[PDB]
Amino acid sequence: QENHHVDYVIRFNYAIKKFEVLLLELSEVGLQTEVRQGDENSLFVFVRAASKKKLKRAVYQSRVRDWLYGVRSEAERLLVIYHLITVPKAEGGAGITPRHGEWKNVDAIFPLHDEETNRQCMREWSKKTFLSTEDLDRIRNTFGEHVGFYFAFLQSYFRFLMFPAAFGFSCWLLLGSFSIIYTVVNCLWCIVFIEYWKRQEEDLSCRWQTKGVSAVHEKRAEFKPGVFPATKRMYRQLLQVPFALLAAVALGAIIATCFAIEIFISEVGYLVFIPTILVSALIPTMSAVLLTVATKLNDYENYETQDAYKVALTQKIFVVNFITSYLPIILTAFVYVPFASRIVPYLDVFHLINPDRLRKQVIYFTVTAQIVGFARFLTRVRNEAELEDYDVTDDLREMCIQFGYLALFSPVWPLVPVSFLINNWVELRSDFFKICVECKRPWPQRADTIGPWLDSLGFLSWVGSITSSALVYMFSNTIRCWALLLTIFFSEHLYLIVRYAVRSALAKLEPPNTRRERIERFMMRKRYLDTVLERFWMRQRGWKESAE
Amino acid sequence: QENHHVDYVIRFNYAIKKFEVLLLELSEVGLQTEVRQGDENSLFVFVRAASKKKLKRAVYQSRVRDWLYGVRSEAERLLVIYHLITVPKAEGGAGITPRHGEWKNVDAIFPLHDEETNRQCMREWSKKTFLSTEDLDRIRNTFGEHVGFYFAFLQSYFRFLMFPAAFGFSCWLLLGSFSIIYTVVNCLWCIVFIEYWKRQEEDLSCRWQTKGVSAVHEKRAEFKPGVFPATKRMYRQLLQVPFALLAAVALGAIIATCFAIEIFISEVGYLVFIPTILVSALIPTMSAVLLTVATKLNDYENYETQDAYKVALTQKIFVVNFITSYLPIILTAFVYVPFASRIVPYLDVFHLINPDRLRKQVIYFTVTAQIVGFARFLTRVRNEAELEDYDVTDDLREMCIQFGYLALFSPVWPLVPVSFLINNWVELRSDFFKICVECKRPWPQRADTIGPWLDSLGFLSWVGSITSSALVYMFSNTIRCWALLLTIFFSEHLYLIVRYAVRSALAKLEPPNTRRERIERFMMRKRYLDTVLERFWMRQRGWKESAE
Repeated sequence: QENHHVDYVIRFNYAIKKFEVLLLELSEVGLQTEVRQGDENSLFVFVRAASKKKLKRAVYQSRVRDWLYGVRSEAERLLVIYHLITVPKAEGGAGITPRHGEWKNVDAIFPLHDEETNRQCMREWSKKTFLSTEDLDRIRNTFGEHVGFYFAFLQSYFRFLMFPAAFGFSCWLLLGSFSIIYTVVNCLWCIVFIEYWKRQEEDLSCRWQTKGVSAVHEKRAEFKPGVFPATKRMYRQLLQVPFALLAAVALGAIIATCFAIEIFISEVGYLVFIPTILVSALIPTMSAVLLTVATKLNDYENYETQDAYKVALTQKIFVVNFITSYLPIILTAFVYVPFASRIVPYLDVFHLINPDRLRKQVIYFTVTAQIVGFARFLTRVRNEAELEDYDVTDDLREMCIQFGYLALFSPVWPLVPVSFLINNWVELRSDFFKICVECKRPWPQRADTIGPWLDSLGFLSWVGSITSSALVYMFSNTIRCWALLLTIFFSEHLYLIVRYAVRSALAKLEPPNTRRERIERFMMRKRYLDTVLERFWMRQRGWKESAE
Repeated sequence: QENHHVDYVIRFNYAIKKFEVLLLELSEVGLQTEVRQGDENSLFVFVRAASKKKLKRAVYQSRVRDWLYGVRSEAERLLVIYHLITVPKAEGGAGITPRHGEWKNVDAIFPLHDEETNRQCMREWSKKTFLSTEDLDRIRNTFGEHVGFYFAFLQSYFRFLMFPAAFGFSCWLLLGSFSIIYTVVNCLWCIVFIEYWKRQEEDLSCRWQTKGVSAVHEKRAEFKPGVFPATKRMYRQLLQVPFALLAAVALGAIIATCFAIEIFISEVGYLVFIPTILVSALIPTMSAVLLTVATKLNDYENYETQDAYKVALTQKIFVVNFITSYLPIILTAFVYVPFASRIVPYLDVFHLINPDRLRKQVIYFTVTAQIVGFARFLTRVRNEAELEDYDVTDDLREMCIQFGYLALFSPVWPLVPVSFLINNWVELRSDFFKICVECKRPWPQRADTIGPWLDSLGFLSWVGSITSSALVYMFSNTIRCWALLLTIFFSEHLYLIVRYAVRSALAKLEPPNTRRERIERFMMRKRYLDTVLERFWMRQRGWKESAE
């Protein structure tokens, strides 16, 4: 092979006492090592399995640890070799955390790329537009299941987006804006997509046998106690509400400043809405500053398990997304357009608004940022050791933003899904090229779900049936506030019924890899079972005596 | 023993050909039989285990069938003997359905009472007022777990009812009717009781090892195909909406007739509201006629499994309970009192209403029906074979009615919980005396939950936060309809948040029999695990060569 059978490579930063304990702990478990020179201040330890008699023991111990928790190619061997380095010494072997405690001089451990499979996949998918189900299994036998779930989800979202893009173009030549047919169909689409993906997840976790790995909770190495009381965390978790209430006011001031400068320009053609465009093209910069504060606040709260840090980070990213993406449109649909006679004499300092202003705001906030934003072995190992590290959490955030724009403010302008579909099609195979050229290879982490991002998509539908049903009343064709509060009531309690009726009609249809596992488990059980198989009573002793 | 080691007794109604196949199928599996004369047209077949070598085989086969589905005293032996008679011939033995197909001449099979334990329990509990946790385990080692769950639930409900009874008496000497403090506290009590019982169920199913028996689905013998298409059932399931819409109109006509006769009596002291009292004391009679129609409609829909017939019957009983119990008070709180100037000149035929009429309606509907409604072996076997059969589904229906009155209409009159607590205390040990004197003994059926009745109690809280927050606005101190529809919105969406905050604070507190099973499973796993445990690479062959 082009790699020299190297399973992993460990980078050790620099004295010669922390190196011998590393080599001893790697040689205690069965691993063969080889030491070479790093870049300029480090050493490289290449690690593979020592013999064929120890790889079988490692595979058997990992299967025992899987079977004891209810869970029971290249990406299986790399997984059972990675569990021989980092799993603690009582359970598995050598317990090497990367750099937190007693291992501060280890920088990172990482596997090596295989350029032949990456070249023979990026060529055969350069013009295909839709990956087959035998193509998703090659983004699983390399990179594991945590990457395959993400790629399958993005392809299913692109396949479902073609219906609002083709229905909102026909609801723009024939019906216009603020329609009831488009609002009802768009609200049903958001229910059907989520309830369809929730069973595609069970299908895909029955196909790739990772059915119950969500309950095996890992433990963070950056936890600092060991026990930490659950009330000292519930007081550090209250620094989120002044952060949210301060960010909301700091954005409302900027949006009111744009509303004042547009009035001052309009008093003294298309250059009137320049202070809105220059704010709408600058939100991905001012939303990447609040995420660093959210990350510092999430690291301050001192979580113990790894599957709680991710839920806290997702919940903190959702609030920043809401504040910086949907508050500039909520503040001009419910506060500024229906109250434009008690606000405009206040915002017109140095004294000198139809519902089309809302349509122009939706156009400028879902288009502008997209238009603006468009020997030989030891050398390549040193090149691969200097690349960045990949994550899927920066590409599902943009998907959640797009889904919120579809669920909330789509009746205002029905060419929002066409504008999202064109942008999704231009950069289709761009995150694959990112993951096998300009990043380093991730260890084959297993997964069961795309994560807690599926719980933020169900919130944004419930809000949408309120918001998109208070616009169709307010701006189609005197507001008459009781009819608005009756429309909101009946729309929300009809959403809650249609979601129940859709959720229980998709539970009867079984996908083809759940039926195969059900038949196999039934056959195993019914094959195991058939291999297994005082003077009152002395009156009728025998069978034929009782019948006589 | 006083019983002659009789495990079961089978009643066979009458020619002599259907008897020999019964005795042969009972003797194929290992069971000793003895035949005696029945009452006047039947025979009695007494059945016990044949030897000590076959009871062990039956216990082992029942444990194998439990372990293959994830589940793994007197009430264990009776359970494994009952599974040797009715379980189909491919899995267990002899497949005797009581009377549906090929066994039409078998009337019933039933075990015998033990009068010594029933006498020594009904005496030691005749003055105790609260059963200990070593007393619920004697209503489990006899009668099984399906009866013990019911008795534990009723005792927990009686223990929680003492707080609204003591708080609504203090909100009647000091604050009166239609209060905000009483409405908020009463709405929080209904959340805390349900979320507390939902973890007491997990505690009790970890104590009595029946943790996962809800997934083992049984099969109805009255199913008539074998397959039945799932769309011929979904058209028979649409005969429920004309039944409901006809029962509602047939009750609204009667309530309007009472409203007319009260006006006609009042025109021409306490005898004015006689046509309401005589309707409020007659609802348990006219609600036992609609349940027979609901039972016929539920048997017409042809369900296959036993755990779907029960959910359909509970859902059909809930609608009849709603229509006949809360519609006479909804029709006089939202239709008749605020519109008493456009209705009273219509209901006053032969021409000749404060908010205290609503208080009198709640008084007459939660009090009146309660005040108005207050040798030697072969002889006792023939006496026990003529008693009725017991069920727990006629005593949880009255509990669900009482909980709906507490959740919905309690701010109108705060002596509703005192009136329920007095009635619950007068007849405390009355369903135990019913189950061991005037019924026959049930076979020890296992259980995991009280059933789908816990899903009707969560609906009645969600409705209550609407209803009990539209009365406090409407009748305390011009209705001003936008303020009513704003009160309903904020009350419902505050209920949905407080229920989430209570549900996730009770998940951290673990009851003492869940921790013991967690520690035991952890110790078993950590006891099983510790018993288990090319010129590039030939440069540094060995451990100490790499460190040098």
